[PDB]
Amino acid sequence: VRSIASLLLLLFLFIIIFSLLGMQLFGGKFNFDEMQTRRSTFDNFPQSLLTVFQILTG
Amino acid sequence: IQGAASPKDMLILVDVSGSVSGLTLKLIRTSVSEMLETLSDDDFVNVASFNSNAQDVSCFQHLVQANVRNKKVLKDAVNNITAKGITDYKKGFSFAF
Amino acid sequence: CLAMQHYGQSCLFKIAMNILNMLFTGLFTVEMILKLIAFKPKGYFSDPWNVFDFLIVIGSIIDVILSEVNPAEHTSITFFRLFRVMRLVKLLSRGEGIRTLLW
Amino acid sequence: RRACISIVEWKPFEIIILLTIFANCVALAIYIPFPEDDSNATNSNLERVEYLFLIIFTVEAFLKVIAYGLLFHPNAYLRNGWNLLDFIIVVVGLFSAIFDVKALRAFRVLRPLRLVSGVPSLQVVLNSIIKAMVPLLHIALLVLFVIIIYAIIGLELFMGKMHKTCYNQEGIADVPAEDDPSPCALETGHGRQCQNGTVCKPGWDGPKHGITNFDNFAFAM
Ligand SMILES: CCCCCCCCCCCCCCCC
Ligand SMILES: CCCCCCCCCCCCCCCC
Ligand SMILES: CCCCCCCCCCCCCCCC
Ligand SMILES: CCCCCCCCCCCCCCCC
Ligand SMILES: *[C@@H]1O[C@H](CO)[C@@H](O)[C@H](O)[C@H]1NC(C)=O
Repeated sequence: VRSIASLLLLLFLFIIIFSLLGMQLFGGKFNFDEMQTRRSTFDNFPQSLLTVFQILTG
Repeated sequence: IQGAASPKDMLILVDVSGSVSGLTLKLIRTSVSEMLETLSDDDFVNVASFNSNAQDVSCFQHLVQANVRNKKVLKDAVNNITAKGITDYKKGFSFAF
Repeated sequence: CLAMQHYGQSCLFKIAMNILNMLFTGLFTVEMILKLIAFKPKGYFSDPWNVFDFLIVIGSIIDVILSEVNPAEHTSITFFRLFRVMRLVKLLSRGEGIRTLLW
Repeated sequence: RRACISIVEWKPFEIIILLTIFANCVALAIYIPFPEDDSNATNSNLERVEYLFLIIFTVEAFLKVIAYGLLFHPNAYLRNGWNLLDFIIVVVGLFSAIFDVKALRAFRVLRPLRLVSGVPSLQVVLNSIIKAMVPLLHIALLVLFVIIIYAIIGLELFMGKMHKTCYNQEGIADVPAEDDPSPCALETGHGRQCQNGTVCKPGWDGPKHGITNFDNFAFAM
């Protein structure tokens, strides 16, 4: 466990970084005239995490 | 409408701020149009908009009787609008009142 | 040169690419002829890689010869064109770690 | 005099510095990126909090450069810290002065990467992870070459053949007839054909937004 928590903490930190970067890049720029089916968006941090997680699993 | 309500003096404070850019702006414009569709000829209207400054989308600057014609100007102005700036309810409402 | 071409290409650009195509197939034919003079066909076919080179160059020249006619105008079979790119695989052989891993 | 600053590092303020890094990491999830220049109240106080973080980080950089010297400090994992301070200074100055000035705000998302460095208990696991990366480089080059070969082959074969889609034959309005534009090819070219009441003619109906076709070489890759 004490060794497991390190790896998972590192991965959690990486996801936070690549979500906080997406916020500053695509933050609220997913507003298109088309119907807003863009559920997997970068708007707010709690959902940037879900989008980054979705990308990771691909 | 002539029966369900007395005349009105509307003042639509369309919120053209950055937070509405996209689909929501289209909904706002369509809704404003479908609302001006519900004004008779004996009840006035105007369309302000606030983005830290309460401009007027039209050339009127006061209430304009919502004829069949002034409605056209207001609808065209609404259609030709774009989001920007920072939302500021206090200024917009002060201008409206 | 292969990767350069793109949609909406200019006729002059197409001509230049055809020129470079002929030039490169000529250089590789020089490769082949120099190798043959270096040692005879029996030794030339010793390793498949040179045998692999055999079909590419002939196919490329077949492509160029086929290009002499003009089915299209700068105003059909399209199989032998891929040998030029497939010749890139030779570059993968230079690396030894990758060679051993794949083998 | 330099010793007085240096002996401060003996006093464990690195704990408060890492708590400050964590505070800044928190102070970035709350920052909502409104679409077009909009900003609620919180976004208007996070600039002040960012100024505070700037000051504390630059004070720490000054202390750890004066106590450890100009030449030696870059020769360490601290390479990023000074880099972050430089870009954050430039960003704040340019933003106050006023263009790419705003977009440059993204360089602060590296500060969480300072957290892992601060806790050397994790640098070991980072080194473990990157250590296993080196063997893959052979697979990296193999996949790169496969990508290049197949992209070039795609350029040779599907050379922008996905730009013709089925259009309405009435002709009043010229919009992709099918709600899902599916590249069709007119007869004399093997492929599908329009339904009984539409015609497949050139244009750029193409694939989704014209982002996945084989036109260029970058598009192929
Ligand atoms: C109008 C003729 C266009 C040029 C075609 C000639 C073939 C050579 C390309 C031009 C020179 C650039 C350098 C070629 C590589 C040495
Ligand atoms: C339009 C003429 C008929 C089709 C011509 C292409 C046939 C071969 C396609 C596949 C070739 C690439 C093989 C994969 C790479 C080694
Ligand atoms: C005689 C020594 C052979 C050394 C290994 C060469 C491997 C070549 C094939 C690699 C797998 C296919 C990749 C490209 C497919 C289009
Ligand atoms: C490590 C514990 C503290 C983490 C939070 C520090 C920053 C909080 C200040 C900003 C909070 C919003 C206040 C804006 C005024 C309504
Ligand atoms: C829209 O309004 C703006 C106001 O700046 C004006 O410049 C422009 O000509 C108008 N365009 C249309 C489509 O009416």
